[PDB]
Amino acid sequence: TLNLKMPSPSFGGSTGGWLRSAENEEKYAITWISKNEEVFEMPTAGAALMRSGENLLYFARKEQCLSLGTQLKTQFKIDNYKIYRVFPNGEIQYLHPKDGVFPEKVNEGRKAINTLTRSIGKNPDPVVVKFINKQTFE
Amino acid sequence: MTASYLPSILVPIIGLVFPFISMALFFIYVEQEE
Amino acid sequence: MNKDLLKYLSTAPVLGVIWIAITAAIIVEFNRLYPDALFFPL
Amino acid sequence: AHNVKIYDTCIGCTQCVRACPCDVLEMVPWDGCKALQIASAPRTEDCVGCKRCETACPTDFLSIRVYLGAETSRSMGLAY
Amino acid sequence: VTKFPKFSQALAQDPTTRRIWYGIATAHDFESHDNITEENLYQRIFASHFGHLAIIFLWTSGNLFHVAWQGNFEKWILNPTKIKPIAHAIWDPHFGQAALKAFSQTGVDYPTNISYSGLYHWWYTIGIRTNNDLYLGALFLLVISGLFLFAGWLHLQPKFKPSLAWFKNNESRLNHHLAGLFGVSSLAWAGHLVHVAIPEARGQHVGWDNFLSTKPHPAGLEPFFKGQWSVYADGPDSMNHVFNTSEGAGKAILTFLGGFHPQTKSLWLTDIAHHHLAIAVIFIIAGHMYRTNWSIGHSLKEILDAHRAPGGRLGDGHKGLFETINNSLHFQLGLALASLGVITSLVAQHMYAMPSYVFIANDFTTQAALYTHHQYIAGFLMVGAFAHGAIFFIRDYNPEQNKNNVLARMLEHKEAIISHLSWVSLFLGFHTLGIYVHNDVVVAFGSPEKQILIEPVFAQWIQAASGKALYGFNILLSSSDSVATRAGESLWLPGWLKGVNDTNNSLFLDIGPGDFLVHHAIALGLHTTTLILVKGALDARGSKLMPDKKDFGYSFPCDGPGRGGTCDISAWDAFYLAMFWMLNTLGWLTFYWHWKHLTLWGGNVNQFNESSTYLMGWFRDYLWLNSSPLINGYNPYGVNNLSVWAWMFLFGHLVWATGFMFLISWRGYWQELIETLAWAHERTPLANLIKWKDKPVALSIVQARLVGLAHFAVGYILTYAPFVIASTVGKF
Amino acid sequence: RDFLWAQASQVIQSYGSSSSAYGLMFLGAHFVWAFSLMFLFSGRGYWQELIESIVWAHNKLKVAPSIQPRALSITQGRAVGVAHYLLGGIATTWAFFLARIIAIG
Amino acid sequence: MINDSQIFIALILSLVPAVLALKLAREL
Amino acid sequence: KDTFWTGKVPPSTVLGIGEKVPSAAYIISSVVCLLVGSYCVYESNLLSPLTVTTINPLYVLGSLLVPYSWGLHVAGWIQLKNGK
Amino acid sequence: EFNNLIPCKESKIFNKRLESTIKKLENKLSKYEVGSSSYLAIKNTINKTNNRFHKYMESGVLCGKDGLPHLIADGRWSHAGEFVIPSLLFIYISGWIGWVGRGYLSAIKNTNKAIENEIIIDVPLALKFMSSGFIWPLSALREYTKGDLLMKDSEVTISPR
Ligand code: CLA
Ligand code: CLA
Ligand code: CLA
Ligand code: CLA
Ligand code: CLA
Ligand SMILES: CC1=C(/C=C/C(C)=C/C=C/C(C)=C/C=C/C=C(C)/C=C/C=C(C)/C=C/C2=C(C)CCCC2(C)C)C(C)(C)CCC1
Ligand SMILES: CC1=C(/C=C/C(C)=C/C=C/C(C)=C/C=C/C=C(C)/C=C/C=C(C)/C=C/C2=C(C)CCCC2(C)C)C(C)(C)CCC1
Ligand SMILES: COC1=C(OC)C(=O)C(C/C=C(\C)CC/C=C(\C)CC/C=C(\C)CCC=C(C)C)=C(C)C1=O
Repeated sequence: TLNLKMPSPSFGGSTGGWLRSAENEEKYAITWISKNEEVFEMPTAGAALMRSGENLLYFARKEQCLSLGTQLKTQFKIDNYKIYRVFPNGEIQYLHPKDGVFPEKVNEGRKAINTLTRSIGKNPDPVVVKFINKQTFE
Repeated sequence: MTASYLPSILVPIIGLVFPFISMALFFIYVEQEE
Repeated sequence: MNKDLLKYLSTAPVLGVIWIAITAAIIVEFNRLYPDALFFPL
Repeated sequence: AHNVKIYDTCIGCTQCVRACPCDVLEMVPWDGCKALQIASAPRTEDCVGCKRCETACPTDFLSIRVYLGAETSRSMGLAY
Repeated sequence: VTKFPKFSQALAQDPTTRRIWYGIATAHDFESHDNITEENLYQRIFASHFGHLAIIFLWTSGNLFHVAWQGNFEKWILNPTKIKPIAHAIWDPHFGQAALKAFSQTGVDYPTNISYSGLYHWWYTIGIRTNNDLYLGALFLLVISGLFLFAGWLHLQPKFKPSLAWFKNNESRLNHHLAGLFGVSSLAWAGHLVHVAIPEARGQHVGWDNFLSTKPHPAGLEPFFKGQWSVYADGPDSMNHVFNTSEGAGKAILTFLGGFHPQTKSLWLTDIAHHHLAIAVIFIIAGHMYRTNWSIGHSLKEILDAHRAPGGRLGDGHKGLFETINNSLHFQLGLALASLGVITSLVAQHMYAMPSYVFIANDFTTQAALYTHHQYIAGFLMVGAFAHGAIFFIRDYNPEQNKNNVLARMLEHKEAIISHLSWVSLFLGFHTLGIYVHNDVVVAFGSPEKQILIEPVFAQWIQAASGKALYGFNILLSSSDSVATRAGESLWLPGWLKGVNDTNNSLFLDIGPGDFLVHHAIALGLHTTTLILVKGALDARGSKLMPDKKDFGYSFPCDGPGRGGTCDISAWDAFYLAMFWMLNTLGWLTFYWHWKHLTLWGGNVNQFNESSTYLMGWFRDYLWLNSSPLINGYNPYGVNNLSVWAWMFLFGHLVWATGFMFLISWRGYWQELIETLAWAHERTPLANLIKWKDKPVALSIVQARLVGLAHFAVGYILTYAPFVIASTVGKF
Repeated sequence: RDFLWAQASQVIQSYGSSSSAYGLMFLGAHFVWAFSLMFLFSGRGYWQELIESIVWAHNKLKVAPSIQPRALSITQGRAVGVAHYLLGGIATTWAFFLARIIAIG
Repeated sequence: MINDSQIFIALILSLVPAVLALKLAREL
Repeated sequence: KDTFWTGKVPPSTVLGIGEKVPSAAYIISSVVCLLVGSYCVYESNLLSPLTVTTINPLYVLGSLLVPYSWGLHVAGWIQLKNGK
Repeated sequence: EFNNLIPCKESKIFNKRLESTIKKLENKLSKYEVGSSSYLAIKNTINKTNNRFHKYMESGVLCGKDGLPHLIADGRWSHAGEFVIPSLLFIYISGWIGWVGRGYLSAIKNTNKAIENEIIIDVPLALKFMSSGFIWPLSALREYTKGDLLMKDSEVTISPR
């Protein structure tokens, strides 16, 4: 579960943050644990102060969360971050890391989606799928 | 009524009425959710 | 003559410029001494 | 959504997964290559179509391919 | 989901403004629509064709109606070389009194536009004499429009939708189009000329009222059925015939005089009638070639399969092509566009040299307008032909079913083709630009005698072969003793040779070194435009940089910045680049045509002959010199009738330059800017009451290229059209 | 009309005089400007493909370089474009201005 | 030359393609 | 009928209605058609110029034997090499 | 033939061009003092101009009605100097440049410095090839018949079709 009452980094605010679409379509949350108070760069621009302990931020896009995640990992060696999608109705999907392990590391249990049992040069010609719903890359 | 009146009647309609009705109809069409 | 200097004089732009300058000079000098050759005289 | 496909010339290097800024891709077990893993695209609803994955892929021709398709708010990268 | 466009769910679900744009832009690409079948496709195309024909007939109706109602046709025919023909009336409440006066100088008491379309000249030639003639014409074409419209509707009704088999009956369609659409139409036109145009030219009224009782020739059809056809040639119009009068008039209805009527400076009407009768026979015979319902005739498939050179240099020859072509509307459309593109150019070339319409050779502005119009249309058609050729290769080409035929072997040596086109373009470019620059430098430093001036002797020799005496080549028709000269001496040669050797017409203009250089410029343009389009088509399916390109379709932005970067890699992008070259080439050739004529008409051919061999001559003596009347259409001292052209000229420059914004600045810059505007709208009080339904986004990568090209092309035409018109009106 | 067309009379009538260099530079600068548009309006995907066919002909005749030909980078295309646009544009005005002011001033 | 009567006949007749265009447009 | 063929000689069926006609018939008729056709062209156009009052329909018809003779000699060769 | 042209020595327009050109130069000459550097410069231009016009007059080059030399490039030998002979000269030189350049490229490919020797020329090696260009036509012809000029189509890379 997320925990909506988790505290946030210290930040004076900006105009780069989320707009109406975050309220009535979807927004994203990233949480992490830091050992110490530390300044980091907001993906919406500006310096913010990481609390020691738990940290919660909301963003409009998944890419903003992951961008921050990459910064946490690279600059601060924090790899305990979690990303969630938050709907207006209150529902919460956990997104990343999906199964506990980062996607770049092989993990048993995962199943191949969107793989093909051929090389790219063995796709059929467009004319063959003319007047049917198939694609050449299906 | 004579024919020399026709430009003064028609040009305002083809230029200031027909287009704006067409624009309005197209606008309603493209925003319909159905 | 110093081998490193000679290697530098062998680089594409240096040889490029020298060779084009000599070629250009030859054409200039032909036209300075035999001007206005619209055709081969025969 | 954009279509992302992984072809069987994959050598399981992981570079596409590392390149992806939207977490569309992941490595799954496989027998087909020495690395014993293949790239997978389980979350293409989050794919923005940036093609950083293809830039990262070392094989010739590519083993990952992005076919740009039906646009959504997600795919267009809108924060409004 | 927002319903529009109903033909594409992918677009309909897009939450941004892109949905609307792409909806509009893909509405006519029927093959791409959701759940299209091959049969529905052909049916929808057929109905769309009826709609298009109706539009053509309504347009013609409108031209007739406006001239009948607001024109001066009846006054114009009394003095065609002096009076200006009226296109239509102006009603514009933005006009001030000074502009009303400036546009009211054409005899009549109301502001008008002058016509440069040549309609008056055409209509007068073909026998029209009154506004009632024009009006009934307009009424007739209204009815024909409605008929086609109805046929469009009818052929979408369940029990009248034609089958796919009907649409692929090639042999029947060819028989009917050759014999009927071409042949009989040509025969009927010869009928019009004999019964109406030719009598009216000799001062005799023939109309619907009296045509059943009025014989085209006193002898009637007696000589026709007795095979005494030479009777119809006896007694041509004399050289002193005054058009639209009996003075000097003949009785002949069919002739082979050659050359021009001295008064009207146009082809003899009796020659034109005979032309149409002769080709009608050939077309009707040609349309009995193909097998329909009676076993005689040829199968197109059988002809194609058999045409393989036995020495094997063409591989399997034309095997498989029948199916390839029969299953591809893009192949067919490409053939149609290419063929029509060639023919439209031929019309432009032949109508300036051999005019058919009375007094049109005197109407300089019309002549210039008509040449430029048709060459630009031809340019567009040629680019479209190649665009559809590329689309064919992606969508319809099946390698398996074309193995080792002439089409497959084009792809097999595509690098040879492309690399040779590259060579010939570079070769022409380096040397043509080089000679022009040699000439500019040497003239600039005060030595025009140092110029490289090549006589176009091959073209002069071809002129001499058709009987131009000027050069003294003494070849074929320019030699008295030739078998060629002897053979035609009792038929068309007297009339033809007179026209050729007359210096006061456009039939084989004198040509010199100036004409040499600009022809090589034109050749550069044809080769380079072709390079871009051919590279487009032959690489449409794939390249080393993108081996699987056919999987992405005709048009797509790029394949991203990897592998070095792939901007403009699609076959659509080749079309886009070729358009710039097509416009350039058309610029060069129309500049050429116009300057050559300005100096001919002005009686200073020497100006062209001396100035045209260096580029400052074009810049100074053509562009700068002839701009003066145009740019003074309005000024601080007042307005004249060129005011509208002056304004349009600037409009063209503005539209062209706006195009550069879309072509130079690319999408990402704009998307970031629009984000800040979305931010401001939502945070502004009062304003933020109002909410968009479609999320605003910057135009797509391909959309920007298209919008940029559209502005560039529209601006190109709207700049040149006023110049070409006002330049000529201003001078003469 | 009263600025560009009227004041260009000096530069445009300079051939055969001591101001002829400005006439030449004026045309030359128009050329460089127009040439810039080839770079600004196109993209390297087209050019890299064209180079592939040309490379084929060199390989056929055993005269292909070991330093493999590439189209300019996307960024270089832009840099070349703006540099020719500015040079052409500015040198046009230079020639226009000097020819005019030296004649009348 | 051309009367008011002739211009009105044209306008009335132009309703035929107008109506038919509407029908074709809808059917497409 | 599939009219595709390989090698150096087409297979007689390309001649349509004339597929059973012997080689000699084609070969002799081709010479006759060429000579008569050439004569018609000569008489019409070359022996004195053509005039409006000296157009013989037979010579016009006869001139079509020149292109016809071409076809006849191709058919003749096809039959010759097929054995017919 | 070429009835629209005339020899430049018979041309009145061509002669008037000389007169008018000189007349302009002599007006320019009158603005300077005899013996001054400016004066001598203008005199040199006058002499050079006279030499040019007289050279063309004595050549038998044809003149148009503009009174300017027009060149004939159809192949006839009476105008060989106008295009054919320049053409042979160009082909001989350009073929040399191409042939020696092709020879150098191939030589360095058979070394470890195949790339280095493209940006830093092996000048001795280059001069050896450049010195050998004078019989490039025969070299090229023999190389062609030996089957050493061209690669086979199957040995050169191509894209999908
Ligand atoms: C008989 C002629 C003909 C026919 C039937 C077709 C049919 C087709 N073309 Mg082809 N084409 C043609 C000629 C033709 N074309 C010509 C002459 C060219 C060269 C220009 C092309 C170049 C071409 C390209 C490059 C492409 C097509 C495509 C298509 C397909 C539909 C695209 C569409 O939805 O259009 C909708 C078009 C628009 C919305 C554009 C609007 C009109 C333009 C921009 C002009 C704007 C003028 C402006 C309003 C005037 C300003 C006035 C000023 C005073 C203010 C359709 C199969 C496309 C396709 O999808 O195939 C796969 C495609 O990509 N065509
Ligand atoms: C004036 C504008 C201009 C010029 C000169 C060019 C020139 C060229 N185009 Mg480009 N093009 C243009 C505008 C222009 N284009 C525009 C607006 C577009 C739309 C984007 C294109 C799109 C385009 C495409 C898609 C293609 C071309 C191709 C070509 C080449 C055609 C063949 C040729 O003429 O070779 C002769 C070469 C020239 C005339 C170039 C200039 C040579 C100069 C003057 C030599 C100077 C040397 C001298 C010593 C000075 C050195 C300077 C110093 C600083 C070092 C040629 C290089 C085609 C090609 O590459 O074919 C092989 C090709 O496929 N063009
Ligand atoms: C003539 C060429 C042309 C024109 C008209 C434009 C216009 C514009 N550019 Mg663009 N630009 C151009 C060339 C051009 N550019 C080129 C070649 C490049 C490549 C370097 C760019 C690159 C570029 C960038 C990077 C930017 C601009 C921006 C702008 C906008 C500036 C703000 C503004 O003036 O709004 C007012 C609009 C005008 C003055 C345009 C004309 C207005 C007319 C005369 C009045 C309205 C007429 C009337 C309502 C018409 C109704 C008719 C209709 C009902 C039928 C403006 C829309 C900037 C921007 O967006 O600013 C916010 C911006 O950042 N341009
Ligand atoms: C080197 C050139 C060449 C060669 C070697 C061939 C060889 C062949 N052609 Mg091809 N052909 C060619 C060029 C060539 N063709 C060209 C340029 C065209 C026009 C585009 C054709 C059109 C063509 C057609 C339509 C057919 C062939 C066929 C053939 C094959 C049988 C020939 C035959 O039956 O003769 C015997 C032919 C005759 C005895 C007839 C004489 C020729 C005509 C009729 C003369 C024209 C007269 C006039 C205009 C029409 C009558 C008017 C009036 C009296 C009504 C043979 C393999 C046939 C085939 O492929 O079978 C499946 C076939 O049906 N050819
Ligand atoms: C030895 C060098 C060499 C040779 C033998 C060739 C030969 C050829 N080139 Mg290539 N080319 C070269 C260098 C060379 N090229 C270079 C450096 C470039 C980059 C500018 C090109 C760019 C190029 C293009 C774009 C095209 C060709 C084409 C061709 C073919 C037709 C002729 C032509 O169009 O040339 C035109 C080439 C130029 C104008 C470029 C200038 C050539 C320079 C001056 C030669 C450099 C010599 C080198 C520095 C000498 C060093 C030797 C020394 C160390 C011993 C022909 C196979 C064409 C083709 O494919 O036809 C089928 C074609 O479209 N070439
Ligand atoms: C009743 C009456 C009247 C009235 C009148 C009026 C009012 C008129 C009007 C008129 C009008 C108002 C007209 C109009 C017209 C129009 C038209 C004729 C149009 C057409 C169109 C088209 C042709 C189109 C087509 C299309 C398109 C473009 C798109 C889609 C597709 C299609 C193809 C469908 C009066 C009083 C006289 C009296 C008597 C009676
Ligand atoms: C890519 C492609 C395409 C397209 C293409 C195109 C676009 C093309 C074009 C083309 C063209 C555009 C061509 C043209 C041509 C022409 C010609 C071939 C001509 C000829 C001529 C002649 C033969 C002549 C003769 C004569 C006479 C008759 C008389 C006088 C003298 C003379 C000699 C002139 C298609 C669709 C197929 C599909 C596939 C792919
Ligand atoms: C999107 O815009 C474009 C590209 O991609 C971004 C391009 O790539 C090109 C093509 C231009 C290229 C590849 C650069 C041309 C460079 C030259 C002339 C080659 C340099 C060669 C030498 C130094 C050797 C010659 C030797 C001597 C003369 C001594 C163009 C036109 C373009 O519009």
